[PDB]
Amino acid sequence: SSKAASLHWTGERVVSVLLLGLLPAAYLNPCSAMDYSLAAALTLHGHWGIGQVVTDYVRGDALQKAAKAGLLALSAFTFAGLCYFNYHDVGICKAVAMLWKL
Amino acid sequence: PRIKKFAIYRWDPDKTGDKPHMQTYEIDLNNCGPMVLDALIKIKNEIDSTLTFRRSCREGICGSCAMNINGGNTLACTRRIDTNLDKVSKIYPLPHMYVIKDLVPDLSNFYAQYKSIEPYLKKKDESQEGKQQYLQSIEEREKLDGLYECILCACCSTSCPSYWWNGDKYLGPAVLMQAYRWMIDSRDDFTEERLAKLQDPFSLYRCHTIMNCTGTCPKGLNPGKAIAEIKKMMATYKE
Amino acid sequence: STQYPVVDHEFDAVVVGAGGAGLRAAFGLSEAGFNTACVTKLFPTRSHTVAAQGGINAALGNMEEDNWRWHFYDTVKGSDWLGDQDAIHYMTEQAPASVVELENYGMPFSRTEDGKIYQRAFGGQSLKFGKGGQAHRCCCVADRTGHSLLHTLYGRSLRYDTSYFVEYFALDLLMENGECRGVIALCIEDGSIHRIRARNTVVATGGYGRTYFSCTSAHTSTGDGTAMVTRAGLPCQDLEFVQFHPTGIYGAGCLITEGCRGEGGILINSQGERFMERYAPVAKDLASRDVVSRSMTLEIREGRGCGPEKDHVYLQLHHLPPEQLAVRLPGISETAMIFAGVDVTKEPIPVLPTVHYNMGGIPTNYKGQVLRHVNGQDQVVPGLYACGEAACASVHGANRLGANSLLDLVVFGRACALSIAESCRPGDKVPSIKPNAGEESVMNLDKLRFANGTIRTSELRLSMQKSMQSHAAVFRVGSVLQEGCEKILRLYGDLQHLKTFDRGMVWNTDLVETLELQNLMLCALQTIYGAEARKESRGAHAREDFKERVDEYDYSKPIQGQQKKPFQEHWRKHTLSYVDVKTGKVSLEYRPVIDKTLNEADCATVPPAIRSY
Amino acid sequence: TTAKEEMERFWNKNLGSNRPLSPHITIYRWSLPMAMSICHRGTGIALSAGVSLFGLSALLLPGNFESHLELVKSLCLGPTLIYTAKFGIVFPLMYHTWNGIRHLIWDLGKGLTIPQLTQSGVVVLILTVLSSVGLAAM
Ligand SMILES: *Cc1cc2c(cc1C)nc1c(=O)[nH]c(=O)nc-1n2C[C@H](O)[C@H](O)[C@H](O)COP(=O)(O)OP(=O)(O)OC[C@H]1O[C@@H](n2cnc3c(N)ncnc32)[C@H](O)[C@@H]1O
Ligand code: HEM
Ligand SMILES: O=C(Nc1ccccc1)c1ccccc1[N+](=O)[O-]
Ligand code: SF4
Ligand code: F3S
Ligand code: FES
Repeated sequence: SSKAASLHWTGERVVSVLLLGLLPAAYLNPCSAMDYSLAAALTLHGHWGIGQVVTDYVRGDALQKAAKAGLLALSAFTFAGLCYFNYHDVGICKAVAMLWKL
Repeated sequence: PRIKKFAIYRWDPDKTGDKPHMQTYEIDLNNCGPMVLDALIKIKNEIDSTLTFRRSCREGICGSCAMNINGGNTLACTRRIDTNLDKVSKIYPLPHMYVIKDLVPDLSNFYAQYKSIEPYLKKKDESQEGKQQYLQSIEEREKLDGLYECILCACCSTSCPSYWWNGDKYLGPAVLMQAYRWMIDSRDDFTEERLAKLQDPFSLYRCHTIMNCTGTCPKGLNPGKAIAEIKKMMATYKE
Repeated sequence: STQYPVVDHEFDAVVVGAGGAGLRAAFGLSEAGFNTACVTKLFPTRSHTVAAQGGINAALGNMEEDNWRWHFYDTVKGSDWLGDQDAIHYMTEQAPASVVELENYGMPFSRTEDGKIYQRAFGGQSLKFGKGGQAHRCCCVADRTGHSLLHTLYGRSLRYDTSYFVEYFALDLLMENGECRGVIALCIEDGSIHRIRARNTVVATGGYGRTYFSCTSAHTSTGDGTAMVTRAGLPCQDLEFVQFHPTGIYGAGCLITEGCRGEGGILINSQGERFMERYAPVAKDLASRDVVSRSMTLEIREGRGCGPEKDHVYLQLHHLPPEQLAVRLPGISETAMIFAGVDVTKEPIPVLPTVHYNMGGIPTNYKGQVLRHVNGQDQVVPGLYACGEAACASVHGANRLGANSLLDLVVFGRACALSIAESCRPGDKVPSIKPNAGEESVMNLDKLRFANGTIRTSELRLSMQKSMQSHAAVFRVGSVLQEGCEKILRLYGDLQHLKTFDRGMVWNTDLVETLELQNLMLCALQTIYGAEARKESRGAHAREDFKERVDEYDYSKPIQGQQKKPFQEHWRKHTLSYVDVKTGKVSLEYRPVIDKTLNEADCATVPPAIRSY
Repeated sequence: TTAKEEMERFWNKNLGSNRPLSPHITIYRWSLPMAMSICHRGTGIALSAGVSLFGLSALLLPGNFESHLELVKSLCLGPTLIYTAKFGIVFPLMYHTWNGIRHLIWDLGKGLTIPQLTQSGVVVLILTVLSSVGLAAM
């Protein structure tokens, strides 16, 4: 017997304490390596977060398959978009600092 | 001569496309008992006997008269009427349930969920049962306090929004707390396989700590905390 | 009649009732391999055993060393020698075995330091055949023993293929040539009528406290099985014996357990006197249920009341430690606050003797078999059984011993199962029913549904309840009882004069409460007539005209220097009551109590003696 | 009859009937915890949508971030407006963060009495207001 629903729940809490720890950490030292881990933690927690909203409200099977696929596509596009911003542009950290000094 | 107004939900399935509507009853409080059930019984006996509802012990022990009084899910024989005459008591059937007639909801699925957790002792060796009393320490007995008292009134599960949206697949606080009751009963041997029955996204994990359950429990119990205790056990147990 | 959908069901056994007794019988049968239906008008949990508080009696000897024969003696002495000592043997011997079975199912009994089931002192119980002080043998789950009993019993019953007909009102017994064939029953959910036929039928419908205006029992305790029996022409035993529990809330009549008095609790009157020392010296405020209530009632008559009317007494818990009140009695802690607004540790509780238990009921073996009285001798009704409060094996006789009812439920519920088990085998021919059988019940169902009369159900129920409360109270006299009899017989003639309003099929509570009223009347009518007929002061039945206890011998003075009174003259006998349903005539006859035990060498017969605690 | 069969017969019976569902959100007693869960969901959806809009438009729309700020400079840099725009972004974040910690405390099994929900429920609101007005000044 495999326990998959329990590990998924534990996974949700692990990324949460990270995302909690990372927001002051990113303020403390806003480096490049922080930008990527910040992008990865945001996108996962958001994917699992909306993942619940889907399983809570999306009724039946017809829309269930579509909504879990549409969320995945969005997430894949989101994480790739942030890495592109970190690699080719100023990065999340510097972007916030610029946006705030405005 | 003190008069109190009661706004009660009504429906008759034997009235050819009858619409669900509110009906008002006015009652003298001096010739009436303190509790809401005392009022419901009085209007049944004197005003309208078409008012159909569940009742038995009138003691807050059986859990028959569970309904939505003034917003919250409680027992009608336990919640005494607000003496403030300038207010009108609103009585409804238990939230998001199929109405059979008036204040009588369908609890068939509710009970069926309770069957699926197996609320009875399970020993690995049941060949020696019935002979001698199973030993349990005084401290192991205190762990069941707060859990066994549940009368299955279904006030908590009915107050859970997650149980509204997912009544089919989610078990709800009432049943879950009982599944936990048998988890921490030192006499039960099937503690691991009881947890493994919840290894799906719906049975346990639809709880989101909305805490409506504990808030509404007429017995003063804390199902939500017990649900949080299952979640901890589910991630910690090995094999 | 021809407008009703009828669905026939075929089973091996039928258990009418999902109480404690009903459940143990139900899954006990399924365990034996019988296809068993269980017909119940409530969900099994809602049944009135849930409300039980005190505990269950067993001589397991967990506090001090005990023996079951000492428990046997206390019950027969408690019964005022109207108890059938063959049934009391079987019950008290099974007592330890039946409680262990329940704990092994998963009943969360309170615990000792040793880790065993916590037993408590309870009213009427003694050590060493009434010589060695107070007995501690009341097994309990804190204050919610009946609640836990029923839940773990129900819990366990899900392990078998027992077909539960939940929220089905049983109307009458399917009877053919003096032999029970099943039950005809109304399905409340959709108004349909079902013929559930079975080779054996177990009746466990519990008591009928709703005959009186002041009772501890639920709204549903309306003695329905007892009525289905009397509608079949079969007798009902010892119905005049109604137990008045000493301690009950002044308001709605809710129970405050006898466990309060077994945990050091004291019963205090108007002046502040511990009056249960002026009446009972030896056992004191922990005496038999009928003796305490007798003292309580004959204290208010003196003018020693409490409230704004001066009509009740006090049970004081001001002195007991707060930690003991929380651990041992948390149930009455809340209900005293909820119903009376009373803090249990700072204030006393306003109590009153109120109707509690019906030791009378359907005549029964030690085997659970329903008995008919033919030729002045006892005869077993084929395929019909009764256990629990609805029954009368007269384990309790003239007065029930405290915490013995939950025991009765388990022991005889099990016995009913075993009687069938070692009688026939599952798959034996289920006797064929007539194509018309049960017309009368549906005929009754139809006219009560459309009853456009003149007397509303509510008013007739109240007229009966108040008349029962005024004429057959704790103390009763031939003058008042006679006016009561004429009053109840008058109200029976009003059953065609009744007005009903609800005319639907689905969940017609107006109809079933009226159906309950028919059943309640038949039970009340038999209770009142037998009470006026009985001319003695035995157990809970106390005639002020006849203050003495009338036995075959005068048992106060030495035996054998006397000529034995014939069965015609003495009153140490069971009251068998019949009622001609048409006119409400109560014709009644009598059968002798059983004195012989199941094995003299193992359990000596206890002959009548002087009885006062 | 099994537990699974009872559920099939519950749904077949009720859905193929004229029975109505009893009112739920229409009537139920509004409480602070229940409302504070909706807001945690509300903020969760909004923030993840905000994160996505940022990543997606950084992959589709032309121009770099430095240029994207410059066009949102020449539109009157109002102290009454720029503060408010910046406050309306930091506010949903702070609420979800503060109530997020409360969820993680709950998951550990602590603070689950009704007095402990109404106390910490206020604290989350107060810590949100102060940190949102505070970070709108850094
Ligand atoms: C009233 C009371 C009794 C009581 C007690 C406290 C109170 C308030 N505390 C007790 C205690 O602490 N220890 C003890 O030994 N006894 C105590 N009692 C007495 C005892 O609880 C009762 O005698 C006992 O509960 C009776 O149980 P039983 O199994 O015999 O029957 P029931 O519990 O009353 O349940 C009745 C069932 O029958 C079904 N029914 C009734 N009529 C019909 C018809 N019309 N058709 C179909 N079914 C019917 C009901 O559905 C119910 O399930
Ligand atoms: C760093 C502070 C944060 C913490 C500590 C945190 C933690 C949590 C927690 C504990 C939950 C509820 C899980 C449950 O139901 O038990 C949650 C929900 C959620 N969060 Fe966050 N989170 C934070 C910030 C964010 C951010 C910035 C986003 C945006 C990308 C986000 C997106 C979501 C989503 C979409 C949900 C689902 C809503 C729900 O199911 O109730 N969170 N978060
Ligand atoms: O529905 C939710 N809120 C809600 C409650 C009552 C009425 C409307 C919405 C809610 C909020 C947070 C987590 C999970 C849920 N849920 O049950 O899906
Ligand atoms: S936990 Fe409380 S609200 Fe829930 S079923 Fe039990 S008594 Fe009812
Ligand atoms: S009301 Fe519902 S969300 Fe969980 S703690 Fe509660 S069961
Ligand atoms: S009716 Fe028994 S709990 Fe309210």
